[PDB]
Amino acid sequence: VVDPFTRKEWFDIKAPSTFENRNVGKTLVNKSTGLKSASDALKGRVVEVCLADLQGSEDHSFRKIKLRVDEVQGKNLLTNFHGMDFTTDKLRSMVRKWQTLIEANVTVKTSDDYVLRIFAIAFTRKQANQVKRHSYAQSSHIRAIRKVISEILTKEVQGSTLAQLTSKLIPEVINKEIENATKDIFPLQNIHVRKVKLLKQPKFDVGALMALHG
Amino acid sequence: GDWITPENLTEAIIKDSGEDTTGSLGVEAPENQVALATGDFAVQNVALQMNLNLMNFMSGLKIKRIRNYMLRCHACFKIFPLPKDGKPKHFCASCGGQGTLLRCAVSVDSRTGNVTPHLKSNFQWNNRGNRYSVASPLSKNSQKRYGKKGHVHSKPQENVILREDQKEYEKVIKQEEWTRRHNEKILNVRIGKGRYVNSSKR
Amino acid sequence: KFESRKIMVPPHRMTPLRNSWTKIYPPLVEHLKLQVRMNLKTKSVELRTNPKFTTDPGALQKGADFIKAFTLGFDLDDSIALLRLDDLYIETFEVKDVKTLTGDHLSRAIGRIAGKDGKTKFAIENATRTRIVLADSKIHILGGFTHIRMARESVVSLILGSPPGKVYGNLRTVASRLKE
Amino acid sequence: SQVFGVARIYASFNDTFVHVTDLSGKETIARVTGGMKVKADRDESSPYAAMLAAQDVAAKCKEVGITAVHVKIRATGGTRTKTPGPGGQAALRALARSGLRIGRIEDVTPVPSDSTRKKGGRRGRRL
RNA sequence: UGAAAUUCUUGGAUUUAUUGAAGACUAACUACUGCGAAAGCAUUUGCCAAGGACGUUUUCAUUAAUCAAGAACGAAAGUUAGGGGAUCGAAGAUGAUCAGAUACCGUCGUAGUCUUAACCAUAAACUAUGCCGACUAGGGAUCGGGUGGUGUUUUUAAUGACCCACUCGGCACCUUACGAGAAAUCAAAGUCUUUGGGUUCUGGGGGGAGUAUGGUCGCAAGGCUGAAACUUAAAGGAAUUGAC
Ligand SMILES: [Zn+2]
Repeated sequence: VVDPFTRKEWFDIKAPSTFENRNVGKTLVNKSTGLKSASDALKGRVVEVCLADLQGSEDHSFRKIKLRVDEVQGKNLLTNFHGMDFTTDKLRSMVRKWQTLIEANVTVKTSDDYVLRIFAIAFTRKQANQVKRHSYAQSSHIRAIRKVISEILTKEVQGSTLAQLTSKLIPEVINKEIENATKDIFPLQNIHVRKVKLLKQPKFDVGALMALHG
Repeated sequence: GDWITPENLTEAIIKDSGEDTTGSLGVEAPENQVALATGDFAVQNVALQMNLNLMNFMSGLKIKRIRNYMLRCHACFKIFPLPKDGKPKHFCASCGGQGTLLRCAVSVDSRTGNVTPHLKSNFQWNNRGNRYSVASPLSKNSQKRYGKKGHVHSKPQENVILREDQKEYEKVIKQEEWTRRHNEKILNVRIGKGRYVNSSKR
Repeated sequence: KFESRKIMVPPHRMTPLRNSWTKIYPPLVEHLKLQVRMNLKTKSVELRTNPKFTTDPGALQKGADFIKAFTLGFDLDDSIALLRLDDLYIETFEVKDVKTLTGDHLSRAIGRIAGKDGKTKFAIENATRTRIVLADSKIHILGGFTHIRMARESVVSLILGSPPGKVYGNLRTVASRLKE
Repeated sequence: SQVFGVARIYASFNDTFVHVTDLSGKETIARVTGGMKVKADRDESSPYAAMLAAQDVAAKCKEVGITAVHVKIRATGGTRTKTPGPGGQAALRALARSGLRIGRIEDVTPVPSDSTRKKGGRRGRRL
C-alpha cells in the first residue's frame, strides 16, 4: 500500500496582471525525483476559473476563463490566457420564442501572430410601441447585419497584443460598438461575444510572459 | 432589489398591502389642535379636502399636498378610487364601458380641495382586438350546436360575459371569493377575450 | 459565513410568480430562516444564508428545490411538499428520447397521454401517488423514487402507441400490489 | 484558507459516480461509485446508494485537507437523455449537509449540434 | 434488465485531463409561418441560370381552355461497376429461458445506410375531394408588393424599424345557411325533378381475382394491359340505445 498523498506537493497558481486579483488557488503533484521532474507534469494543465472571481464583481458571473500554465518558479505556477466561454445555463436563458437568432464568426491573426477564432451572437427586439407579437427579421437584413459584425471583429483584432484584446473583453466595449453600427439596420438586444478559442500560437519566449507577471 | 430578512419581514408584508411604510411618499409640500398620522392614501384623500390636519409621522410636519394614483375612465372622464387589490375593475360603473378604466396620476390640495389628473401629452392609443366575430344566439347554426338534450349542466353551452349585470357575471365574482378562502385555509378566471382574439389558436 | 444560490425563472412562469409572491416568501423566511429577494434586473430569485440564525446545512438545498419545482410548472401547493417532506425527487424526459416522431404524429402522442378532459393523466396520478406536468414535448414527474418508475413505465407505453384501454388495466394491477 | 476542489457527479440509469479532483482536473483525490456500496445489481441506481457514496467521499476529502468544492453535474447525454436523474440529486443533497462549502454549480451534459443515429430501430425502444 | 447471463478488467476496465483522425448530420430558434409541378427543401460565403406577386397613360393583337398518341421528373427499398465505410443494422453467429405491467431482452455483425455513372417507375404517392370561368359573405390576424398620414423613434434630412387607414395576391381561421346531404358534416360537397357555362378520366351486388392466357417494357425483382367457367343472399355507410 503506497498511500500516495504522502508523496504529493502543493503549488500556487498565479494569474497574469490583466486581471484584478491573481491568487487563483492550489494544485498538487507527486514530489519530484531525479528519475523525472515534476515541472514537466506542470506545463500545460489548463485551469478554468469564473471571471467573477478574477474581477471580484458578481455581474461577470456568467463568463468563464481558461488559463494555461507556461512557467514554474519558486513553487509559483505562472500562467497565461487561453480561452473564454459562457456558462450553459445563461445561454439557454437567451434563446426564446418569437424572435430571430443571429450568429457570426471569423478567424483572424493578432499583431503578435496568435491565430484565434471568435464567435458573436445577437437577437432581434421589439420597438417600444410595437403591437404585433413576434419581431422577426427578413433575410436581407440578416445578411447585412452579419456582414457589419464581421467587419468590426477583424479590426479589433490586430490590436497590438493578445493582452490588449483581453483588456477589451473584460469591460465588454466591443458589444457597444456593434450596437452603434447596426442601429440603422434593425433593433437588436443581448449582443455578446460568445466564445474565444485559440487555434495556434507563436514559438514560446519567456520575455513576454514575465512582462505580464512582475 | 432589496433583501427581505426575518427582521424586515413585517414591514415588507405591509408594503405589499400598498401602504406607505416610509412616510412622505409623494408628499409635495385652531392651530395644530389635532393632527392625524396615517399611511393609507384612501384615508389621506378624505382628510385633505375636508381640511383636516395630516401628520408626516416620519418627520413631524403637516402635509398640504400629495400625489398618488386613482382610476379614470377614458370614455366618460369620471374618476374613481383605486381598489385595494390594486388593479382596475372590468366595467365602468357610470357609463358601463368595458375595460376603459386606466390608472391615472392625481394630486390633491388642502388649499383648493380640488382633484387634478396628470395626463401624458403624447399618448398613443392601442386599438388591437376591439372588433371580432362572435356567435349569435338565434342563428340556425347556434340552434344546431345547442343540441337535443336541453340545457347541459356540464359545459353549459358557454355564453360570453359582456354586461355588468349579466347573471353569469354574478356567479364568477362570488365563486372567486369562495375559492380564495378555501385555498388559503387548506394551504395553511378572465373575461372578454383579450387583445389577440383575432389570431388563430392551434 | 456566507453562501447563496441564484436561480432563474423563464418568462411564461414570470407572471404566476408575481401573483403568488406574497405567498412563497413567508414560508422560506420564517420556517427555514433563509433570506431572499427577487432581483428583477435579471429575472431571477436569490436565496442567501446567514450563519448566525440558521439551524442546519440542509435548509439551503430545500429552499432552492422548492423554487426549482415552481419554475417547472408544478402547482404551488405541490411544490410546498418539498419544504415539508424529505424524500421527493423530480424526473424528466422528452418524447424524442423514446421514439422519433415529428408532425401530427407528435401532436397525437401527447394528446394520448392527457386523454379527453385530462382524464387519462388524472388516472395515472392516482394509481401512482405522483404529480405530472406536460410542457409540450417534455414530461416532468414528481414523487417518491419507486413511485416515479411505476409512472414512467406506463406513460412510455402510451407514446409507443398502445391503446388507452390496455393501460387502464395495468394500473389496476399495480394498485393491488401496493395493497398486498 | 478554503483550498477549493471540484466534484464531478455523473448520474445515469444503472449507476452513479461521485468523483473529486484538483482544480486542474489532472489529479484525482477520491472516487467511489454506487456499485461499491450495495449488494445487488438492481440497487446500484438507488438514491440510497448514492447518499452512502457521497458521505464516504466527504470523509476522505477532509483527511487530505480539501474544505470547499465546486460541483459539475452531468447526465449521459449524446444521443441519450439529457437531464440528471434522481440518483444525482441525492448525491448533491448529501454533500451540502456534509459540512463542505459548496461553490458554484454547473451542468455540463454534452448536447450535440446534430447527432448520429439513435439505437433502437424505427419502432422505438423502452428507455 | 422486470431479474440475470455472455462480455471487458490489477498488463488498470468504467471515470478524469491534454491533443489528433474519419464519416455522417445540421439541435434550441421552429410557428395553425415560407418556397416548389409533384416527389421534396433548414450552418456561412461566392459564382451560374431560372420563378411568382406587385407597379405601369410601354408593346403585340385572339396568339386561348381541356386533352387519346407521345415526352420530362418521380420517397423508401432493390439491381450492375468504382470510391468510402463513423453510426445504426434484414441475414448470420451467440447469452437467458426465470418471472404475467415492465413477456420481449443482451453481445458481435454481412448487405445496406453516403457518393459517382447507369437501371427500376411503385406508396394510406391523402385534402382519401380533376382542370378552366362566373355568381351567392362578412370580420380582423399573418406573409409579399404598392399608396396615403399635420403619426413615433433612429438624427439636425433620405433611408431603416414601428403605428393608423386603404388595396392586389397567398397559407389558414371565426361568423353566417337563401342552400345541400343518408348522416357525420360542407365557401363548396351551394347556384339539380324550377333537371343544359367548356372539357378529360373512372364505376354498375359480393367472391373466383389483380388469378389464368396473349402482348409489351426490364439484367433481375417485377411494372402496364387483363378474362371466363363456377359459386352466393347479402357484403357495405352513417348515426341511436345499452345487456352478462
Ligand atoms: Zn366610463
